Amino acid sequence: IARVLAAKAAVSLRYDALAEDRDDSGDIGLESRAKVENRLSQLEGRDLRTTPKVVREAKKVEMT
Amino acid sequence: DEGDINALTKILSTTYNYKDTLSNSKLLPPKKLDIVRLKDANASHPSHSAIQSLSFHPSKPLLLTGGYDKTLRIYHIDGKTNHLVTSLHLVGSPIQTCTFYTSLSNQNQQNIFTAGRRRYMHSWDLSLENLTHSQTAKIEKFSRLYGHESTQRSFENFKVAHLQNSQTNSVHGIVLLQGNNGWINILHSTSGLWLMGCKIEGVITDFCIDYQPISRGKFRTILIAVNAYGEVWEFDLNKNGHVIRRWKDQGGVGITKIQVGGGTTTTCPALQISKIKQNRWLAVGSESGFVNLYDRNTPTPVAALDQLTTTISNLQFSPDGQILCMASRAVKDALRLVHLPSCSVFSNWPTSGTPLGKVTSVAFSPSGGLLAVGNEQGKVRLWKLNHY
Amino acid sequence: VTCVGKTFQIYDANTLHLLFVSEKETPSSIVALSAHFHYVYAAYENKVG
Amino acid sequence: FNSNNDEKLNQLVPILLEISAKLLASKSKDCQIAAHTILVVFATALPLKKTIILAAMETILSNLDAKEAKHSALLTICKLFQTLKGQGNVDQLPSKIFKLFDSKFDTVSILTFLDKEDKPVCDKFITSYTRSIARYDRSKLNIILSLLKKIRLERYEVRLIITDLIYLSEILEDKSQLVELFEYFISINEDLVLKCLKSLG
Amino acid sequence: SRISSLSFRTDGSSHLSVGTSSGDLIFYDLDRRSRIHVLKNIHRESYGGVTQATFLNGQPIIVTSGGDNSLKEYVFDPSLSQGSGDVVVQPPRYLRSRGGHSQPPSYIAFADSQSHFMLSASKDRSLWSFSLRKDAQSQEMSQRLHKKSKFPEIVALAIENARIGEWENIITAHKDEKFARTWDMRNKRVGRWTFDTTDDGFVKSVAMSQCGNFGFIGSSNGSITIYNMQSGILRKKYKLHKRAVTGISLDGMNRKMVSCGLDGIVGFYDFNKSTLLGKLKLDAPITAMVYHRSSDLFALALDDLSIVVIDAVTQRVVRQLWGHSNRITAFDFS
Amino acid sequence: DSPVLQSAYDPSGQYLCYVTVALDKQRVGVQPTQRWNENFLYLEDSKLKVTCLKWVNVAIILGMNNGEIWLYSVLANEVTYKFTTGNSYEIKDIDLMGNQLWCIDSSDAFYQFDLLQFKLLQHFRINNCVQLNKLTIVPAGDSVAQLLVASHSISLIDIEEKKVVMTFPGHVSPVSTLQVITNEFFISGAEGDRFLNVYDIHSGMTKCVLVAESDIKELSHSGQADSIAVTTEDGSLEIFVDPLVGNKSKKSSKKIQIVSKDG
Amino acid sequence: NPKAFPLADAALTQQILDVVQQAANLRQLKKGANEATKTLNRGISEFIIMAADCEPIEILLHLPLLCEDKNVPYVFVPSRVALGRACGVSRPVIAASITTNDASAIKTQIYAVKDKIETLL
Amino acid sequence: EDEEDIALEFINGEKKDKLVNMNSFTSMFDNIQNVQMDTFFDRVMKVLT
RNA sequence: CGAAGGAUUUGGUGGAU
Repeated sequence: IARVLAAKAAVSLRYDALAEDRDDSGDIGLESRAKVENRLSQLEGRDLRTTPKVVREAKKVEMT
Repeated sequence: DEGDINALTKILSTTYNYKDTLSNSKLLPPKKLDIVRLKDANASHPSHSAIQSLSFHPSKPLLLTGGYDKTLRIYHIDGKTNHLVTSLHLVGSPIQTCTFYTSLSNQNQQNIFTAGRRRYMHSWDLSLENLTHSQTAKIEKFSRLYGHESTQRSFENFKVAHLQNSQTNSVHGIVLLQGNNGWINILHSTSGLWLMGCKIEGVITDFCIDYQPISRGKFRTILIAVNAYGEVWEFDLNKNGHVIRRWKDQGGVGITKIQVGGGTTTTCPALQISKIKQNRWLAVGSESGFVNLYDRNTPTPVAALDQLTTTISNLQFSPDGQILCMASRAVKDALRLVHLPSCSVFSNWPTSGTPLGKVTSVAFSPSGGLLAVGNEQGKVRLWKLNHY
Repeated sequence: VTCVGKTFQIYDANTLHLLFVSEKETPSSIVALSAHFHYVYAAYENKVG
Repeated sequence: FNSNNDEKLNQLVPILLEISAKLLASKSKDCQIAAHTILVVFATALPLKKTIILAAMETILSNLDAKEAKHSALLTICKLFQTLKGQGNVDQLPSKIFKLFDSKFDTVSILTFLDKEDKPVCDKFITSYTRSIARYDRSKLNIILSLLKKIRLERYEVRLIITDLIYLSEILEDKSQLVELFEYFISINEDLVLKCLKSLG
Repeated sequence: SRISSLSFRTDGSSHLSVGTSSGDLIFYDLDRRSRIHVLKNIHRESYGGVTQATFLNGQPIIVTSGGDNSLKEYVFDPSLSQGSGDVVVQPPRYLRSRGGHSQPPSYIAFADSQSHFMLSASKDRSLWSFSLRKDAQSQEMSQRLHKKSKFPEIVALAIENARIGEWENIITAHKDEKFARTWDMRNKRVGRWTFDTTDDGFVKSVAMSQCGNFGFIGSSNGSITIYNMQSGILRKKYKLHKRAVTGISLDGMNRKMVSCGLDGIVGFYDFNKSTLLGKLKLDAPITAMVYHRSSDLFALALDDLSIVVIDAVTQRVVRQLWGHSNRITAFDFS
Repeated sequence: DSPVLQSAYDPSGQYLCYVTVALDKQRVGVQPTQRWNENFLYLEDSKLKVTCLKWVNVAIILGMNNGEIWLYSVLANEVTYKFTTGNSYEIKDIDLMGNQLWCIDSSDAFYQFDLLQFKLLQHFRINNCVQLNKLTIVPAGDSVAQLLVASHSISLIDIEEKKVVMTFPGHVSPVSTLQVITNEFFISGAEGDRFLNVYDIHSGMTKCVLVAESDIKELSHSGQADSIAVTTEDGSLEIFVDPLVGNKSKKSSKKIQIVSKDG
Repeated sequence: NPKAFPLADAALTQQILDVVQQAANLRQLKKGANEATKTLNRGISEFIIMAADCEPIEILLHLPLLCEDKNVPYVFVPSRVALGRACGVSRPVIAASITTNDASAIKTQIYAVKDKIETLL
Repeated sequence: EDEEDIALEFINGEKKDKLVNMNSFTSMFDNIQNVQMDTFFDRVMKVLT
């Protein structure tokens, strides 16, 4: 997230620093924030440990 | 125990099949392709070089092959035997491209044009019994450009189209060539006279032909030419080849090929004037492997196909314009089929086990849904699409 | 009990292991088979064995 | 997740569609809206027989009471018809389905449905509904003229509507609204009208 | 659909099994008025689909049979849900089965000297191994290929056991096929070698040496190609016959080789030295060969409705048999 | 393999009808033997195939895998009428005597048709007939009283009795030809078999076993047992001269080949 | 896009995108605004290529300030998608830098385009 | 006019639709809390469209 | 090399031991 957040910070910062007619709204920052949150959500949703699956033993059946 | 709301529950109980039958549907499935391999076309009489060009006869069940072997081998594709009808060795004339031609007015007129890295073109008249019964072949050499030799260095890249001379309403064939500096030279198919020439800025990379019907028995032939940068010119060949439209391929760079599909074209030729139809698709290849697809109905591409990672060497639509086959000669097995208008690549075919080799030629039969793919080893492999 | 042409074979359902076979081949192909405890009724042509 | 696996999707048909039937039956509007979401997604994922689609319409419209369910339902009906890609894709609705639809959706309602600019693609359903009107309702021939103006229909769909309207003139008495429908087709794409006349009469 | 069988579950669950002539078996839950599961193509439709399907009394096992010479058993495992077990029904699971050829066998051979097994090929494009003991065991050879639909029906077959478990020990010839496929008894699977005629002809004969190191293939064009079983590499090629080679045999000593063809000549070769010891012409075309290695006598079924016995040592006809009124399909030595 | 899927001369032997595949669609063409016609009937469906081809005295009866029989007029180049059996099983064989028309399905069901009336007269199945790939109707007078049918063995069936009359031990492989050379002598051949068995209809004993050099594809008989020409699978033609006169097994007397000048 | 200046013409854009393709094959190309920023700091950049259609354009306007200080030519091309494909990647690229290498096999072509960009400025 | 012309006309008439892939609705869980049913269905339709 | 993919691991049954 630090790598992603730093990249989006530069985009927002460069918009602020080099603007002739920037509106004092932060719209670029807000849209950049949503991208980092989306990156965080999918990244956090990841499960490093493999999920165990439903074991289905074909148990031996003998007639009665 | 012993409209209604419970309708949905009942219909599920009746049947255990829930996928609609594809036999009734006239539109092929988006993601699943029913394709079956047949016998190779070149098996009966193998070729001694790469299959540079492939062409099905517009009506008869014949397949024409060519290459640097300098032989025009014609096979009778039946799908089970594929015996060779005839062969014609052209001494010192490598074949970079060959094609059948049938006059749009005089259906009895059949003809084969072949060309290579030479300053001449060969025409082979197959009319009447020349194809099979005749002991000898009626061959003519086109070698005269009528003062325009400087523009043209080789006849190797050419295509054949139909031009309707509007003021007389007569319709005849034209042979289109690629020049040294954006030059497209247009010749009369039979007489060989130089009719007109079209010029574009930059190096000409590829061109294609589109037909626009006007009225009953009237149609206009448009020449579409593209530059390596991606700028596209559209010339009206019925008005001395004057530019009528200019546009650019969005995001285009290093363009390699251009093609149209969905109507009449070299792969889906017409048999009469009323069969002329306008093409609704346009695809632009590139060295990077991108294929921008445009809807002919600055333009914005409908899709940017990117499955292939090498230069596009063949772009071809199915006769009905529902499949786009894009292939590359750079690497082995570089061939994909794209479903239109979904623009989704078919997944089941080709597989790792599908034998394609260095794909260097592709052809769709006018009818029957057969696909022929030639490779650098000289083998033409034949597949059938069960939907057609 | 399964019919095999002119003879019938008895398998143990627990293991599908062959247990018994008909001693002799019937003169005609068997058409119907009925099994009741230790006795199996085989029908062929106009005779029931 | 099962989109690629067509066989697994087929095994999912009995279960989830059954659940949709139960959810539609529940008087709660939220349950009906949930059933609509499942049906629209499943239709896109896997094509189904028109009979399944038509049966789905009967269940959706049978218990359609809430206004919010009505809005979601109408969008659902149109999307299911879009998924249909066989012969009879734009054939007229059955008599029972046609009567059920108009009762739960007055013609003025669909005109409002067509009025909004952001309407989803609904040409196949409107083509089906338009042919349903002509077969069963003669007074409604005028509302057809408004419907065609509001929504553009595909070329073959227009041909099918023209094909039926030709039969209407031969059977049904000539009407100002009926000829006006023809004159509307005279104004737009005159040649295709002749082809329908040439093929039919 | 057409119903061919019906049966009810007596294990305490209200289940009805419906068999159809299409080869389907459907299970319904009478209490819930729903379909539990459908078993597809358990039995062939061409042979009547599901002729009979019976739930065993008081057990979750169902036995199915058909006209394809197959008997199968399926078990309904206990529901894996602690509650609402009736809703969560495990699909039926394949348990065990017995079977055989669906069409009359085309070729047969005894697998081993003990006479405990036999190899069988049928027009249904399958090779089967049948036990001759009470166990009645039957196993189909796996056709899964090695890497380095069913195959066409087998027209010829040869087998040896000198090198069983070391490498391939069976050679089979297929109809309208220009190569012969190898198999392995020990693995009970198709082999890893394919032997080609190398003369654009169909394989008409296959033979093996007693040592198990050489495989012989006779083509329809008259060429005899000799391969090595261990490596599947062509070693020698004899070209004497001009018509099809209908029989190849080699003696137990691997010295004298005999071949016969439709041209009617019987060729004698020296396998070690690769020389033509002699050539014998018969009145009629030769259809088959059987070689008796202990006595060095081989019999030939001639087109004139006779069996000609020839001794390889002196290359002369010793016995000629007459009496058959039509073509001799097959014959063997005691 | 040969491109020509099926072929049949007309009774006069002057016109040959052959069916071949163009791309995926079978086309039926007719040529004059004694001496080019560019016109072929085209089957519009890839699935449709011609299983049987029989001349009629200028029409040809074409059996199809669809389960229906087409009557084709060569001059008009259009299917004049189609005889449809109730079932959908492919027609295995067809034979004709005047107005009589008998076919057999893959379901082993016989059918009877009248060309003049265009009607399905009767359909029946005879037990002990587990397959039926060949049907031949005996030239007995002007009416059909019995039929020769063969799948692997050969059977004689009486139409009125609707039961078998006699059984001949046939070839191991499916029977490919069942032509009746003369009265009480009919020849039989099988797929991939070099042997032709001549059986006696009344007695049932194999009179002779003619042998060809290779597998037999087609069979033609001349006059009344005068001469028999069989086309071998290797591409040669063998002629048997007076095969109905050692004695058990006979070999062809004359062999005919075609070779180009080059070789 | 008034801020994008100088914007190369159609004839010059093709030449620039031609050199970019060759540099990509020879591993002489640094893709992205951030790497292009680094190359200016290390003084290993022949010149910088930027895409005029980038929205917001500001994310690459810092490069002209660095380029002018370091005396490195820079130029704008009309399309970032075209720049991306020329670079040899599946994603759009807004900026790129041609790394300096006096032993390169395409050295003459880089200097020819560099001179044309200098004239343009 | 001919039937194949009508068939090709029907083929041309048909238009593309956005297919549903594996990763199309995964983000729904992220914004599944405190969301009205109608809005959820509208978002589903928007993704489908 | 190559007709509607390839590698590794693993549960159960059937047959010998």
